[PDB]
Amino acid sequence: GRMFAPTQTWRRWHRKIPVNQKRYAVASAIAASSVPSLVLARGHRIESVPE
Amino acid sequence: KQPNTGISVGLNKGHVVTKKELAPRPSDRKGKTSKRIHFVRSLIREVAGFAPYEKRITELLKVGKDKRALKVAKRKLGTHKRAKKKREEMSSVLRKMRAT
Amino acid sequence: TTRFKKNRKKRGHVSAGHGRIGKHRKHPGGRGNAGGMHHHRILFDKYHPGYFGKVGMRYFHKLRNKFYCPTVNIDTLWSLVPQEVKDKAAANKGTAPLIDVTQFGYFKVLGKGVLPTGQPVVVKAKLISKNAEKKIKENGGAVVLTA
Amino acid sequence: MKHNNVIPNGHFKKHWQNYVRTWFNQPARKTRRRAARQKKAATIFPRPTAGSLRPIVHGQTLKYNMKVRAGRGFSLEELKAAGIPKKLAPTIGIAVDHRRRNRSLEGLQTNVQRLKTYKAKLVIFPRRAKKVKAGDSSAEELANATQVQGPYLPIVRDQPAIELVKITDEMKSFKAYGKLRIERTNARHFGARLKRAAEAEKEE
RNA sequence: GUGAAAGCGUGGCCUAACGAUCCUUUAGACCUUCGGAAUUCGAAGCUAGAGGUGUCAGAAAAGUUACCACAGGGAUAACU
RNA sequence: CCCGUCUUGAAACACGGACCAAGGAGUCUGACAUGUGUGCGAGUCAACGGGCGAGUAAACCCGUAAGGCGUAAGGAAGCUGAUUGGUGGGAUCCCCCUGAGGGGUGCACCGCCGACCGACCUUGAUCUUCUGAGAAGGGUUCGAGUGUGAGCAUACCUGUCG
RNA sequence: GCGACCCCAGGUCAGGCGGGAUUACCCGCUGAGUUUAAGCAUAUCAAUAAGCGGAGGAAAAGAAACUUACAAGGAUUCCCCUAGUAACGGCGAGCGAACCGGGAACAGCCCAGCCUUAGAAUCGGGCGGCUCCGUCGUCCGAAUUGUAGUCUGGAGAAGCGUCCUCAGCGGCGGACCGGGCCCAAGUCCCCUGGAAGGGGGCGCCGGAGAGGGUGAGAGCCCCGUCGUGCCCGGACCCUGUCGCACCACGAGGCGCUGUCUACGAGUCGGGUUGUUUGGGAAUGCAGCCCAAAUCGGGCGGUGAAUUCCGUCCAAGGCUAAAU
Ligand SMILES: [K+]
Ligand SMILES: [K+]
Ligand SMILES: [K+]
Ligand SMILES: [K+]
Ligand SMILES: [K+]
Ligand SMILES: [K+]
Ligand SMILES: [K+]
Ligand SMILES: [K+]
Ligand SMILES: [K+]
Ligand SMILES: [K+]
Ligand SMILES: [K+]
Ligand SMILES: [K+]
Ligand SMILES: [K+]
Ligand SMILES: [K+]
Ligand SMILES: [K+]
Ligand SMILES: [Mg+2]
Ligand SMILES: [Mg+2]
Ligand SMILES: [Mg+2]
Ligand SMILES: [Mg+2]
Ligand SMILES: [Mg+2]
Ligand SMILES: [Mg+2]
Ligand SMILES: [Mg+2]
Ligand SMILES: [Mg+2]
Ligand SMILES: [Mg+2]
Ligand SMILES: [Mg+2]
Ligand SMILES: [Mg+2]
Ligand SMILES: [Mg+2]
Ligand SMILES: [Mg+2]
Ligand SMILES: [Mg+2]
Ligand SMILES: [Mg+2]
Ligand SMILES: [Mg+2]
Ligand SMILES: [Mg+2]
Ligand SMILES: [Mg+2]
Ligand SMILES: [Mg+2]
Ligand SMILES: [Mg+2]
Ligand SMILES: [Mg+2]
Ligand SMILES: [Mg+2]
Ligand SMILES: [Mg+2]
Ligand SMILES: [Mg+2]
Ligand SMILES: [Mg+2]
Ligand SMILES: [Mg+2]
Ligand SMILES: [Mg+2]
Ligand SMILES: [Mg+2]
Ligand SMILES: [Mg+2]
Ligand SMILES: [Mg+2]
Ligand SMILES: [Mg+2]
Ligand SMILES: [Mg+2]
Ligand SMILES: [Mg+2]
Ligand SMILES: [Mg+2]
Ligand SMILES: [Mg+2]
Ligand SMILES: [Mg+2]
Ligand SMILES: [Mg+2]
Ligand SMILES: [Mg+2]
Ligand SMILES: [Mg+2]
Ligand SMILES: [Mg+2]
Ligand SMILES: [Mg+2]
Ligand SMILES: [Mg+2]
Ligand SMILES: [Mg+2]
Ligand SMILES: [Mg+2]
Ligand SMILES: [Mg+2]
Ligand SMILES: [Mg+2]
Ligand SMILES: [Mg+2]
Ligand SMILES: [Mg+2]
Ligand SMILES: [Mg+2]
Repeated sequence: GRMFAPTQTWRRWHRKIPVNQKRYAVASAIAASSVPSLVLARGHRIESVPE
Repeated sequence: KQPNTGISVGLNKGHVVTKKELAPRPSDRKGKTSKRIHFVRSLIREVAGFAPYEKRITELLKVGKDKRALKVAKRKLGTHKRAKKKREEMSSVLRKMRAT
Repeated sequence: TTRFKKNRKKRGHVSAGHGRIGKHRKHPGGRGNAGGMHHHRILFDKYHPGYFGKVGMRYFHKLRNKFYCPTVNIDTLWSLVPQEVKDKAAANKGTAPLIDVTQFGYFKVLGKGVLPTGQPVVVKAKLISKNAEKKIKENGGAVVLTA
Repeated sequence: MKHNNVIPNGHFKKHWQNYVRTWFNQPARKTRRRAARQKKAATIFPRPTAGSLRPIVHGQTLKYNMKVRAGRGFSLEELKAAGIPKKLAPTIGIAVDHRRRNRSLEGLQTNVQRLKTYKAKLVIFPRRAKKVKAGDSSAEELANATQVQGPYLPIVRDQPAIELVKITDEMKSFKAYGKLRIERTNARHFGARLKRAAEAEKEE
């Protein structure tokens, strides 16, 4: 038979987050990369990194 | 059609600008034909004559029923503008016919 | 987000939150705006007064550009001047800045609020209210008309 | 229908699902149009990629008459004033619009200067290699004969700076609101006043 | 209006005797609009009434089926 | 006493159900609304498109008088368009005093009453191009108004509607 | 009776054209009801499904009888916006465009009519030759009830002089599209196992750690993958360069000139009927009736007369791109 509520291509796939929020997210990520505790917490092996 | 006063309201309103006459165009003489075309149409009128309703209009103009002649013209042609132009044409034909 | 939809919390509860007695039938009150005068009369009168009927004159082929008339108030006029020009205004009291509101996308000047104290301004606009002109004049300014 | 809500007016009673236009090809359309422009630029090299020169025209209606934009093509009157025959203009990157009228001197003069500026920085290669004819350049075909990308005579706004004037007693006494009310009144009574004046002539 | 006057009178001594939208029609305002600009007709608006919905919060509406059909109802007849 | 179900009432002499496996029902989308999270804020939004770019359907950049919503309302319309708060309670803080105390401070919110803009009505010194201007002075009228903005984008639940 | 022309007939006459198929998109016609309105008839579903036709890689549309009322825009198409707006609607349910503005693309043109009359200057067919998508010669036809040139309103004809512009093919290369071929590094040692492609050890390639195959998780066993190099072909378009040729008689451009200055009819328009549209004293379309004009005609979203103003030039035709 026919499935319930058949999936349609015009589902709203995409999202447009405001540009200023996207820039906010990038800046936070860049700042987090300079914190060794956060970099280690994400699973990176930076035990021999000079700085 | 005076130059604009420079105010946004009132008569002759609008932004101040130096107006100039539009350059002449060939289409300005639309509705005018050559002398030959007038000659051809005049000759064909003699050969063809007048239509039955045109004969009715001129008969009314002979008895002086100008108002009724115009109403017949409007019923036939359709518009008042064309009806009164047609009546004047019939009057011109009759005017120079009684003088001959 | 399907996992937050409350129907998921209602799995295993038979009626899916729509009751055993009343049930969830197709259109038990008609579709859309049906019965606006008959069985939804109270709803329309209580929440939508004026809904039914006709008022005013028709306007065939009404173009909105003819009616374009953005307005700016007196209190907002000073904010249009650039900051560097504001300093010049306070540096020489003999002259006054010329604020052409049309250059900032405004046609008419309304008269809400007050102008900066001790600062004459020459306002250039298509239209102006009488209160706006009075406030400009009493501050030492003047009004010029344009189009 | 229930509660206090805006009256719904969804236009979804036809077979709308058969007329849905998706935009999943939007990135592909951008790619295809960019490729077409890139291909066109090489075809017309060294002619500018911006295309033909367009005139400056005013926006239409009261809402947009304060701005200027690119029009279709230069009017015949503008071309004649600039001394460029209309049949030659399209062959040297000048758009021609035989329909546009010129109601004012300012509009005519603005585009005439635009044409002269364009001709100042226009390099025309000869039709045949060696022999050089009128209108062609000489020694400039190699110096600065490059394909210009983007606009070369942009149509932009030049907002005037705030000017500080001296307030004269004449301007202080001017009654702007009174002027507007008087002008409005004279406009809507123009017909009635002209009527009685004509009727007075009949009596007199 | 009435009474000398206080005062009384916004229908009937009090408790019933009546009617939306749209449309039509009338009254009123040296009123507004017909959007290229005018004049006069015509039309369209604004305010207050009238023409009615008695199933009276107001669809425009005759039967028959023993040839019958469907969704239901023990919310409801024909047994115990 | 047999579960499920409609029901005032089911173990019912009310209906479904012999048994097992697997499949099997509030979803997607448009509009709007309240609430909450986030960004910015009298602004906000990269949305058509362009410039590009992980050799790339992503990400990144672009709003020059673009546009949407907001920033001003009232009126059928012609049109006109906010003179910029008083008071009773009240959070917090400050001082005195150590009382269910007395002063200063008075945000948010609520009650009460003015003023301002507009429809309608009313009013008119003094002027004017005769129909407009407006010194003063208004109203048991009316408004989804003003009296130092709060919006815009976005995410999701719930609700109405197609 | 013999001839010319006209109309028609026959032909297995010589040489051509047409039918049918396909459905995603496209063009024309025809055309419902379920449904919604909590009933129902206008309405809505829908100018949709079904039905009947016709095309192409796109189709259709297209160079204003336009928008607008502004300081004006300027063929068509398409996107955003306009806007769920003006409007329409048992003004109920519902329905609903357009202009401006911002963008994608961009391209303009051809006829009919007065104008060879010292020459039908035009075209087809048969036959023949050549450098063969054509061209030349010759013959027979078409055509004066008009072929070719000139002209298309933006103009133009004619006259005058400024003395500006205009005449081909070929060789090579690039660009473009398609294909073919070669080309990196372990299968080293131990253990488990039917099998190592697994674990441990020791190495290597990497502009190639996409993917697949091979007896289990394989960059290095195999095909490929990355990046060059080499080779072959198709389009004849665009473009660079070289060689040869290069007659301005004529035509065009520019300037001036008294004069001339031809533009689509049972069509426009009007009445009426039906249908359709947001189009409302009537948006388009169609039937029937009436039936134009040439200093004129159409439009300017309320019917009508009068005075102006703005605007365009229908009743013939072609046309790439954005979709
Ligand atoms: K519920
Ligand atoms: K698509
Ligand atoms: K009833
Ligand atoms: K049950
Ligand atoms: K039962
Ligand atoms: K049972
Ligand atoms: K609600
Ligand atoms: K904005
Ligand atoms: K931009
Ligand atoms: K009113
Ligand atoms: K031949
Ligand atoms: K493998
Ligand atoms: K002609
Ligand atoms: K019609
Ligand atoms: K005209
Ligand atoms: Mg429960
Ligand atoms: Mg249930
Ligand atoms: Mg219910
Ligand atoms: Mg529902
Ligand atoms: Mg349906
Ligand atoms: Mg444009
Ligand atoms: Mg008395
Ligand atoms: Mg009574
Ligand atoms: Mg009544
Ligand atoms: Mg009425
Ligand atoms: Mg009009
Ligand atoms: Mg009742
Ligand atoms: Mg029956
Ligand atoms: Mg019972
Ligand atoms: Mg029971
Ligand atoms: Mg039970
Ligand atoms: Mg029992
Ligand atoms: Mg049952
Ligand atoms: Mg059973
Ligand atoms: Mg299962
Ligand atoms: Mg929110
Ligand atoms: Mg804007
Ligand atoms: Mg008023
Ligand atoms: Mg007031
Ligand atoms: Mg044969
Ligand atoms: Mg129904
Ligand atoms: Mg029903
Ligand atoms: Mg029914
Ligand atoms: Mg079909
Ligand atoms: Mg076919
Ligand atoms: Mg084909
Ligand atoms: Mg294409
Ligand atoms: Mg075509
Ligand atoms: Mg034309
Ligand atoms: Mg156009
Ligand atoms: Mg809106
Ligand atoms: Mg429809
Ligand atoms: Mg546009
Ligand atoms: Mg000829
Ligand atoms: Mg010539
Ligand atoms: Mg000539
Ligand atoms: Mg290999
Ligand atoms: Mg190893
Ligand atoms: Mg195995
Ligand atoms: Mg390669
Ligand atoms: Mg024509
Ligand atoms: Mg007709
Ligand atoms: Mg039909
Ligand atoms: Mg065509």
